[PDB]
Amino acid sequence: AKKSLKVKQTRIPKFAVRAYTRCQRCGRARAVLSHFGVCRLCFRELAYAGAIPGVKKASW
Amino acid sequence: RKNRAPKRTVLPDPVFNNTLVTRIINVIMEDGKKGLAQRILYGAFDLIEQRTKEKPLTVFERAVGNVMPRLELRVRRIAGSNYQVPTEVPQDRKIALALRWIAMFARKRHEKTMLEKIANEIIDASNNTGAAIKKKDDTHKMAEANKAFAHMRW
Amino acid sequence: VKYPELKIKLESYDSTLLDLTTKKIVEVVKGVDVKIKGPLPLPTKKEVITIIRSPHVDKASREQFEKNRHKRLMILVDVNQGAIDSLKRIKIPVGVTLRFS
Amino acid sequence: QSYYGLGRRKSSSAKVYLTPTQDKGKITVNRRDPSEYFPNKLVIQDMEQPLDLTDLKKNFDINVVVKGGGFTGQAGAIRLGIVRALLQFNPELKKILKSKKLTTRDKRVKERKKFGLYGARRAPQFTK
Amino acid sequence: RSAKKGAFVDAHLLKKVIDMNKQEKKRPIKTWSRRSTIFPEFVGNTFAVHNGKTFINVYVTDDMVGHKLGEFSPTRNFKQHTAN
Amino acid sequence: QKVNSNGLRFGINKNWISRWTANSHAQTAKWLIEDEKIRNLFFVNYRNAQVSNVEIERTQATVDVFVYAAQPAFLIGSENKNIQKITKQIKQIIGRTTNLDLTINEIGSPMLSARIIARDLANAIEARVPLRTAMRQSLIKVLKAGANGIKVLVSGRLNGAEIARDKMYIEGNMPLSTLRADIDYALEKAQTTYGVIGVKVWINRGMIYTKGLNR
Amino acid sequence: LGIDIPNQKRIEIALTYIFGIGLSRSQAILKQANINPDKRVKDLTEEEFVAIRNVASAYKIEGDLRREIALNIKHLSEIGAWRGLRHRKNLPVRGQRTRTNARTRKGPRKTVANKKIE
RNA sequence: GGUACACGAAAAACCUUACCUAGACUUGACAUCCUUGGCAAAGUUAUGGAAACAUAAUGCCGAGUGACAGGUGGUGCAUGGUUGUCGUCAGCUCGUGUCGUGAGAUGUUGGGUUAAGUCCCGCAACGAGCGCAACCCUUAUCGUUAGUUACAUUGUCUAGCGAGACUGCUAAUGCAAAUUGGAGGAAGGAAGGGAUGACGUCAAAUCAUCAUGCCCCUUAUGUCUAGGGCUGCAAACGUGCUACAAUGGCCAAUACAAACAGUCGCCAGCUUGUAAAAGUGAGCAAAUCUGUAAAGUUGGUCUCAGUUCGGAUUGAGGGCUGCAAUUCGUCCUCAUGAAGUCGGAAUCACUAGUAAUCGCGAAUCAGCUAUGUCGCGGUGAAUACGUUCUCG
Repeated sequence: AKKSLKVKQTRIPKFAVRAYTRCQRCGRARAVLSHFGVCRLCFRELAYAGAIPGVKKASW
Repeated sequence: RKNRAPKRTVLPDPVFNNTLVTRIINVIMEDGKKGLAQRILYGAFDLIEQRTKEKPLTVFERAVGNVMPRLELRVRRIAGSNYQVPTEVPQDRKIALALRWIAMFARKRHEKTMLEKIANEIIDASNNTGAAIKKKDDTHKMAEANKAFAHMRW
Repeated sequence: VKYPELKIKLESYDSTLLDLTTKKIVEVVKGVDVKIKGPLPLPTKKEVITIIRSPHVDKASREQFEKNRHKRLMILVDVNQGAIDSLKRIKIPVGVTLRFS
Repeated sequence: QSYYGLGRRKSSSAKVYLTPTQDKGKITVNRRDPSEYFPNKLVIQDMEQPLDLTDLKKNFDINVVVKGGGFTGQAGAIRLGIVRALLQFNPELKKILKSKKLTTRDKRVKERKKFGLYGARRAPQFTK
Repeated sequence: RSAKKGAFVDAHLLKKVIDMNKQEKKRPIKTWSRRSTIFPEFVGNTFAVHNGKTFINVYVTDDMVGHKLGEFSPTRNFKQHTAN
Repeated sequence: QKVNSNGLRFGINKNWISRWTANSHAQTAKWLIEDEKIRNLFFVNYRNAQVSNVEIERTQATVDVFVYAAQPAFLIGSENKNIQKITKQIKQIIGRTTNLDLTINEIGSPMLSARIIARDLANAIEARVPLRTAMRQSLIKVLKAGANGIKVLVSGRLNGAEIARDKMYIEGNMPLSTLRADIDYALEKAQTTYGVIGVKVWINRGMIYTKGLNR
Repeated sequence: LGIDIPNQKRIEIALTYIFGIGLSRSQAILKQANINPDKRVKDLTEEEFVAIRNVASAYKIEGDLRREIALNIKHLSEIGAWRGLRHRKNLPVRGQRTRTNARTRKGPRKTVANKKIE
């Protein structure tokens, strides 16, 4: 049932009261932060490759 | 199979210029911060000297020397009963146990500010009023009862 | 003289790229523009993020990642336009940005 | 006459100034009261003790400013800075300066916290 | 009533309550969105309010005129406090 | 359990495949969602040229694309038609008014990027070439270019339900823990009539040393 | 109020647990009618205590606030509503868990057999 | 059970929401192609309605045709990817060839020597590779760099580089690894930390990061809107989170900020509401403007107590964003002062910044009884005989 979330992204949320953050490919609506707009699993796995600008394995 | 690892402590406190006072401050340290404990122990020593009129440092060191422990245990069972092997414990743990016993028995009163009761407990432990001296006496007596279990190797 | 005081903030997400950009700009604006200070830096705002590893279980199973940042500053009391004229010949690597504050 | 060293402790930095004088020691930092700006510590009197094993404590008025940390943080920072300024006077007393952990910065900061570890090393308990 | 509004205009439920009051107070209608906060003049009605299965004729209680119709409608059915 | 130190290798020991700076924390998500489509389309559409990597920079809806390929001749094509198609496709995919400039550069030992290696290995697996001989073909593809030691794995399904039968190649110095190692790891999800198969390659661009900082 | 003339300690403590006056309002009452939180006082002069009770009844009267709170609970419970059904079950209405939380409402360690159905 | 207990989910009045009910959408709510064009798809207030939806007006371009369109529904023994157990272990794998009649062994093992297959030495052995260290950042002394809005009693400060520390030297003592002492250096014995999980391992978990062969429904597992439930509840366990209190409660003067956080967020500053906050009004896209640093210091009280601990629960009054705060958001002002006065097995973190403790900022956001969680900062202990019971 991903098309519900997809069209809800396309269909205008009548107000800001409809709070949900998603990605155009990611189906989950949780922890898809506005800083990168992608799933936590997606983000961590692609960050093992180090492709996001300024994202490296943290060492303080 | 951990080998011997050295113990660590901190620098003395100018009220006595001894490490025992600072270690008591460390043990009684609430809010995780040593300023309150330092104030508590300073007032404790003031109330020690104003009671019975005796110098706080010798009283405190006599307390920690008469609470002095001399043992640690290694448990082992034969078939359904567990007994003890008395083992020589490093002096660091000995002084640590003495100071921790002093600290714990110092605050076991609920009548006034903690200052008077910690001073009174330090006085009692120095004057051998049984709060932790009995523990040393019992350890010395049971050192003639657990060495029997230490002798045979089951 | 073009601007009474130009505040150029060099903001980047690596120390090496920011230093390279700083040296490049401070060496190319000299000779066509005067009265520019050297590599004056700013305290940074590097951050750390932590993102889980397992799909559903063990929220504690996470990997930590660094969002590094490094900043330099120039306060140009005297500015010449030619300073930017050559800036397109040694074009800045995209790891660093220049903010005109 | 005016010496200027550096001192750090626990994310705390200090800028120090000493000058050979004949004062009583001038125990004050940030040029304000030590009663409340300095909380109850052991450094509040151990600040100018490193002056004893060096240029006399009657010299080197303590003129220090602080930045960052906590009441013992900038305290250690300023103590290290004052002894660093002392180093500029007589390095040949360093035999009893580096040994007392004066010229030595403890290389110590609060351990970074980790996910799962809401403190530094503490973790959830396992009571039944 | 949002703990911050004693007399506020809802602008989308006042019409229905006014029209119902325009006879005597004729209560039953089909309005059950929880976006409609009651206020002064919203005194006495029955709405076909939703629980999750059916729209029972829930009476908007006159005891308080600020707490919304969602409160007044029983929209829960627990285990009826069983030991299971 | 199975991790390669490549996120820390890319970014503080090397660069990123898509690097760009910004001052806002909102358009970053939009840019990162938009550029991945361009990267994937350029990868899938051009495999005859074996496009090694594409660098994307995005600043204020300004998108610039750079391309590095193992066989850049197919990018241009005969009578320079494919180059025009690529230019127009990239110009249109980034926006009607978005600027675009591109240059063609090559890399030493061109077939050293794990992306094209895994893609061609999957193609060989599903291109009448048996699994052992496809493994050998991938090994030659990395080796004959001029690259260092090779790690090749193919996990998933053999058109069955067994998980205790497979083959895997390790040849040479591939430290999974050395940050300064210049290792490229890529995976391909190949759709077979019985499931999805993961073809993974770890290829050494060269045992790099004394170069541990970003360039 | 007007009962329980203070003894054995200061007045800021006595009125903390009488309806309509708590710790903060006891402190306010003490600061208002010159109750003098001195070294130690148990019973002040009896010329201000009449005014003390008068200004304590100025704050919502103990007997009055008892009825106010009881009637408010009843009215929020007598209605046919969700808050009423949460009231009659002795479970929190602010919105809380009643699985293992909501205690002193579910009793102190009132462990029962949690039957599991598969 | 280890190997699910503030998990996915880093926030529920509509969504988040994945469920249900109702109203609606129908080659379709999503869509493609198809024909073909050029000004409208968008959009508004009505209006019946809960809006869905039909609706009238309106402001480079979009549409009917049928193939089909979308799948978070599982099948994790179909799997990819993903991490975790042992365990970041103390070892591991592979070739050459030799030794066995084949299973197999060898080296790779063993004596010295480490966190390590760390190395030496000896041995059918020879080496190649993996795991711990290794570049990386993080860390400290000095020298040095540019210079404001820094410092200024200045190249301090910030962020940039280098030196420096590698048992380095000396004495022991071991052919070796590597240990001890003194001093230099700030930091000496893998100078503090980690990054990466060796062979496997649980067909562990993941069909749901995305999917995915399989089936599963398509004018209906597809879709809009409205609502409710995930925070129900006889209750249990786990974790944090308030406590069971004079280091604590109240009153009064009272310091140091930081990974640092911040553009409609930080909001300087002014006024008022004893309060949530309101009104006024900069600046700050941040070394600039905030973000107070707090605990801690100073003195006084409460002088011992279901308790000046604990506002549990509960309610009166407003406050907040939010269309709307009710189930399913919350804050204070105020009030009840329950239970609990250290808790049965069963336990936990720990080798110095550790336990312990206190503040601050942040993603989430319309909102938060996220108290979480993340991160930082501050203050600041013991123990560690030894694996003896012990498990790995």
